[PDB]
Amino acid sequence: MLSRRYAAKSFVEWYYRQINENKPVASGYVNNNATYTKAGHPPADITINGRVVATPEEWDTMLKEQRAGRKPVRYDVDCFDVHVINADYRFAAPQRMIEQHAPTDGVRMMMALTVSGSVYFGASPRSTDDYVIKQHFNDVFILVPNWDVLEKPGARSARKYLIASHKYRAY
Amino acid sequence: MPTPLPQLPSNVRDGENNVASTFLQAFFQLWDHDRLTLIPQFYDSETTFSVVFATDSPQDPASSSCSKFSRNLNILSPPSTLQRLFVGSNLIADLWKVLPATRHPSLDQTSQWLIDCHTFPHLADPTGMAPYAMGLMINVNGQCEEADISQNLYGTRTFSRCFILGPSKPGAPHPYRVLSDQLTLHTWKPQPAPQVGTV
Repeated sequence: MLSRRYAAKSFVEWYYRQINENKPVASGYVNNNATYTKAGHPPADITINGRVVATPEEWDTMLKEQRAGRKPVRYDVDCFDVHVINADYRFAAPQRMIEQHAPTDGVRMMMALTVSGSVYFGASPRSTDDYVIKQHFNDVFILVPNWDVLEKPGARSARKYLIASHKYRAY
Repeated sequence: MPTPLPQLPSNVRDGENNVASTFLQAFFQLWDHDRLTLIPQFYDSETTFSVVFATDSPQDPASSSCSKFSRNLNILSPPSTLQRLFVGSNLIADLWKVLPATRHPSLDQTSQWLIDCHTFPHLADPTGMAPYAMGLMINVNGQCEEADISQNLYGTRTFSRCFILGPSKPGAPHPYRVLSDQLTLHTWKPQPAPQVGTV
């Protein structure tokens, strides 16, 4: 499996598992990371259904707002795809990271991720037929490496790459 | 008590020059009639193109086309149902030919498009004088009229398309280029075929 696809698939799984488990997803954003903040990275660019959001916490709150035997809100990832838009990402990186890892090692890469699926409101946790209303969602992320983690042998795809940009759409 | 998120109008933060609107207008105008000309204009060696299918519609053209493409390619053997397809700079031209004939609406109709876009940092600098360069992400949600003429197949496609725009190489046609093109085809609903009578 491709290194990018693995990171992508895994991030996707975590993210939507966290949303469906009613857990905060702010951690996955570059805003809460200390290294990037120390390096002087802008806050993550989050856009929900056309509304610009200031912080991932606000987005996490919106996710709670939306939730107000049947599950209130559930996300079903139908598909996703990831591209590499920087092979040589060096921002906020220690010096060692640049010399040890090459662009062909599939670690120092800025990724453009797109995810598309459905959104079932007031439906059975396992049924895709019965629902109050069904939306179609299409997410778009820009993922950056987490320099603090790629040193640690232990691996969470959740931390392994961080969100710098987010575009949520649902209709 | 559930209530879906609020659906605001599409905010196009393409700055003061409105480059996104121009690019999109030109791109789809070209995509419809002579898409291949887009490649020398906006595409590069570093460019990458993907097509994904979010759902398995009955007898849709794109699936069959992409299937034939994947089967035809000597480069690998996958089997029956393909969810996605990925190609580098060298096979984009060969893939765009196989894709169905499409007719998109004008951007004047805001009711038909959901275009979100913004500029982000830390892209690569093709000129190589600076470490970083700034890029423009353009996520487009919309629909169009998709058609296969060889078969008698005609219908309406709902889709999402993500463009990653960045600064171009020296001696390029335009000041910018497409770094990544991610196409997602949600659904295909059959529609009546247009007919022309002559005498």
